[PDB]
Formats: sequence, C-alpha cells, structure tokens
Amino acid sequence: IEADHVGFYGTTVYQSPGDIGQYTHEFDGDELFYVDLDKKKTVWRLPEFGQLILFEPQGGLQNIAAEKHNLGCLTKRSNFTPATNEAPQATVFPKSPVLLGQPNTLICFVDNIFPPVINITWLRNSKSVTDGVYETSFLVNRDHSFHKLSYLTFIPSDDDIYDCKVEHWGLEEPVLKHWEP
Amino acid sequence: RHFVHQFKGECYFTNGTQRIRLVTRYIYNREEYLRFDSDVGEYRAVTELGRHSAEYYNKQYLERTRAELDTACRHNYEETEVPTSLRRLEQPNVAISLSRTEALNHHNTLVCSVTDFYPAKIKVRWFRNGQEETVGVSSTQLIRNGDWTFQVLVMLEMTPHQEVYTCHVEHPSLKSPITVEWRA
Amino acid sequence: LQTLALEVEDDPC
Ligand code: NA
Ligand code: NA
Repeated sequence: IEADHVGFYGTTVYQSPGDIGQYTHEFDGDELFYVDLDKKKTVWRLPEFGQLILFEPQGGLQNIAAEKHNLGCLTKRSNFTPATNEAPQATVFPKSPVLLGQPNTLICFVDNIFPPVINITWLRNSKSVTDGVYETSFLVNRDHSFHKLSYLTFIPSDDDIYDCKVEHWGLEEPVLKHWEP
Repeated sequence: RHFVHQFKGECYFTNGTQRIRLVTRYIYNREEYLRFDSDVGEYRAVTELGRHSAEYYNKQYLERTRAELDTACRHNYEETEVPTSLRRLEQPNVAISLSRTEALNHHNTLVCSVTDFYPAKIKVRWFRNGQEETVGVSSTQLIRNGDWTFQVLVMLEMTPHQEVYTCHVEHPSLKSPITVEWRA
Repeated sequence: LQTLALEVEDDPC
C-alpha cells in the first residue's frame, strides 16, 4: 500500500499467560504514545505532542479488554495452537558521531521479536548498567513480529566497552552485541 | 505455551486527506485471519480461522468500521497530526570523517554523517573541487533512531591527491543547504 | 484537540 503518510491507531496486543497488554499509536513508523495500563495514563514519546493532543486512556483500555476477549475466542477456536518463539536480532549503533568526551547515546535496535516479551539490558565493561536507560514500546512490524529500541546515554571514553544483552524465549543463550569507540 | 492476539488499525493518507484508505487487521499469534479494507468495503476472512468471523463482523460492526475512515482517520490527521507529527522539523547535523588513515595515492572512503533530522526526506550530495560526484557514492539505508529523528551515512570512494571535498545537504528544515568541507 | 482509537470489535466466539 503506497501512501504519503500512515497512522497506526488503536494498535493493541494481548498475550496469555501473564495478562500482558499494550496499546499504542504510531505515525509514519514512530511511536506517538502508549497507554500505561497500570496507571491508566497516556504516555507520549514527545511530551510536547501530549501537551497539545488529548488521548483519553479509556479508549485504550476498551481495546485491551476487547483483545483479551478476542484472545480467548481465538485460542479455543485454534485448538490452543501456541505462539512460535522467534529468535530476535540485535544491532548497536550511536545516535551521533562519536567524539571522546562528548555526550552521546548508544541505540540497541532489536528486531524479529515474537512473542513481545523480552529483556534488553546494557553492560559496560561486562557490568550491568541501568541508570538513565530507557526503551521504546514494542513497535509493530508488517509480518506481525515486533521491534524495540533501548537507549544508553553515555560519554565515550577509550577505556569503556559496551554490550547490549538480549534475553528472549526464542534464544538458547543470551545475545550479546558489542560496541566500543 | 504462550498465546498472542493483535489488532492493527491503519490509516493510509495520500495528498493530505484527499485520499484515505483504512485497513483493520485481526491477528492470532502472527496469522492475520480477518481484515477490513475500505477499498473492499467489507470485512473478509484472510485465512480459515476467520471464516465465520467475517460474516459476523459485517453483520454487527460494518457501518461503524466504515465510519471510522472519517471519524478516526480523517479526524486524527486533520485535527491532531497536522499540528504535531506533520509540522515537526529537526535540522540535520553534518560531519565528515575518513575511514582509514590518510595516505597519498591510497584508496580511502570519505563518510558524510548526517544525523538527527526529521522528516525523512533529505538530499545529500558529494562534491570534489566543485564537481558533483556520481560514481563511487553509496548510502546506508535511512536509519530510524526511534526518537523521531533519522540518520544516514553517505560514503564517497576516493584517493587523496595534493584537493577539496564538500558534503552538501538539503532538507525541509533548512532555508539554505549545509556544506561541510574536507581538504586532502 | 483529541485523537481517537480505531476500535477493536468483539469476536462472536
Ligand atoms: Na455498526
Ligand atoms: Na544536496
């Protein structure tokens, strides 16, 4: 389908067991917002968009409830055919050209995620790093898998080595993607 | 054992809202079994899993689903995307690096890193002594950073001699093009 | 200004 622009609205995922749900909008392939289902709050990727635009979370909660129902009907109708675990693929790259001493962001792009449950974590000199890290929602792919990005903000140094570590049910061992200046 | 269901609502826009197509998809695990497509005008089963679903959705929901082309696609675009997504403009940063240590008469690659821009439409050109380079230019795919910015790297195969190389960037966010020079 | 969901409709079972 050719178009100048594409909006993804009402996008809903529900998974069992675990009652895992997600509701997002996207425009031209970037995340507008997700609905925090625990807090019943709309969380916009660019905060200035949400200062101008209202999305009432109830619309997301309604779609989640409808997808929970639909998950129930389709699992039974399929005779409880389970999801096939895919093997995710990860790549690490910097947001901007790397200059020693100048702040930057490492981006761990993880693709072919299915089911949408994953653990993406960063290591610096083989030690876990969690402060400041943030990640996107599960963003949809045309083949109905997902992708997700994790961000590590850092100052490049010659004495620091980084890994993005990816754990998923479809991997026998964790995937480790290395990066250094 | 794990079980997943997805719903995808998709609004395709051409020439603003002059042309809109709405597609909704019902997905079990990764199998799309049921679809509404405004170019078709009704729900259709995509696989046998959706065989009896399509008749029920057409009977119960079809008028609301068609109406959403206007009440959701057209509304969301004209009222909310026009003043946010469609007016976002982020200017590219441009830097030039050499892939290998510079050596006279030795093959090298000049890399024009063009980063942090939005929207995706961009034009990047290499020049040598004011002469546009055609052959020996390559580009990465446009890289979506996920933070509503893009980057692209544009490479030029070259060999340092004696002179001046210029990366030239045009983007909707720029009144005038950006030029960055490198001297051999 | 408010953006609206495309609604998930319920399967009949
Ligand atoms: Na209806
Ligand atoms: Na140009």
